[PDB]
Amino acid sequence: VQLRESGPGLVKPSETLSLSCTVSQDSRPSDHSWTWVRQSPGKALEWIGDIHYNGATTYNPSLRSRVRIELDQSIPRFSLKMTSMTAADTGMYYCARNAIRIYGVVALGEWFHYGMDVWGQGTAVTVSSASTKGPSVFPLAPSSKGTAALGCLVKDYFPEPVTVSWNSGALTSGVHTFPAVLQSSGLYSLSSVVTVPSSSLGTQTYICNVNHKPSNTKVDKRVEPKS
Amino acid sequence: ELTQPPSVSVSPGQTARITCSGAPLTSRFTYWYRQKPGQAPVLIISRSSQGRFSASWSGTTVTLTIRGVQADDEADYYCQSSDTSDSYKMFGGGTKLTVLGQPAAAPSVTLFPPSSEELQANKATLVCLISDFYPGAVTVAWKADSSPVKAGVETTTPSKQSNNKYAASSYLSLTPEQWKSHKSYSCQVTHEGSTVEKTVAPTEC
Amino acid sequence: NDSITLPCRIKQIINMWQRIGQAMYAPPIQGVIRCVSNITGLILTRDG
Repeated sequence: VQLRESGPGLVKPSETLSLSCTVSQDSRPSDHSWTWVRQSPGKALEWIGDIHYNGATTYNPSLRSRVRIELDQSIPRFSLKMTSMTAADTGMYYCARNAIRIYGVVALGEWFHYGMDVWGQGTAVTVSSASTKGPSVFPLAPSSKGTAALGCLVKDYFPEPVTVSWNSGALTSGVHTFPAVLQSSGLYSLSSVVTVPSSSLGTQTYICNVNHKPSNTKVDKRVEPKS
Repeated sequence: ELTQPPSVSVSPGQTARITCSGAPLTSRFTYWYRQKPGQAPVLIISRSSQGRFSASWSGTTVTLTIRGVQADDEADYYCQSSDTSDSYKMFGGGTKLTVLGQPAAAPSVTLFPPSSEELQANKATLVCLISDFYPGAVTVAWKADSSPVKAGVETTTPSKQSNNKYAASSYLSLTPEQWKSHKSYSCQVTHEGSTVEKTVAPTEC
Repeated sequence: NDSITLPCRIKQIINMWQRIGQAMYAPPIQGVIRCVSNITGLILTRDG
């Protein structure tokens, strides 16, 4: 069972927002209430609504004038169409699923709201009018002399977030990616550190893989050593 | 909204309570979720029928029982419940469980000079990164040679790592003209009255 | 393919047959109950 998301990543003011949450690999999908939840940077979680397969779409009192949850059960996927997007709506957005467990009969109420046991990994929805920028990466070549360390600098990108891993996805054990700084200009910048030793530093060709999720500009830049 | 305490901490091994309270609890069940800073929240209390967690009902409230806490549980616990009309579901204010007396981890600092390419693209963004410290409180300064820097320094804030400690970054935005101009660049980071300084140059390597 | 249903209330005491003077209690029924039948007739009315 795997929830998967798809959407923009940056939103214009007074403009229309729409997000998708597809369902690959699932044996019991049409039985539940499919939901959406969001969160301001490091703040709390707020509930938008659910759509059961049957078209009974539940919602939230305030967003009554903004939203509508569609269902294209052909995949199946469920879609949210929201209007009047403002900078105050900036934050994390996770699709989810409120489970509905039953014993036999529906209309005689032998089911119950099981819970939002599944969610998405998250896609930021930062509302602005600035420009999205493909990242510019820069080698932080390693120390020459065993153990050493190194990293890679990613500068001038917008908006959040950039996520990476090294060696086509082969290093997530003793790894450190560091926060991004929306520079005074208005562009973020971060770096990512990998704990590489000193011995193989003569025959390899290590690559560093970057994903600026909102810009659709993935990079393979060889981080060549320190002459 | 549903009522939670802002924080209940406790010493390792003992029991910490985290309660929910509100208007639907006299007729509806109470669900629970735990989020580490920026992580996806972790469901713990489920609507079973008609291993270190438990939530206890009592009239207009439901009390969680975290018996024997650890550093892995230092996060935010949000309670959740359905409405009595069931027309909505809602969350609580977030209880930050803190594990008391966790060891005071010193800072670990890494300083890099600008790359071969960035100095050709007319930027010199020095990279001074900090890892594996506790608690969330670091004070950083910048020195050019032995003379501090005023304008060009931006920094982020402590973020919890994979090991329940915090990490952060620091950058200095200079031109390629101001990076070979001096003689050295030094990053200096205080932590609970303890610091370290790293020295690079445009002539060493 | 499927089925439909109607919600039914479980009543044990009753004063049927308009035998003015006698109501009574039907003892509990151990185990799950089921009962099938060919539906056959109907009683109804009309307006004016």
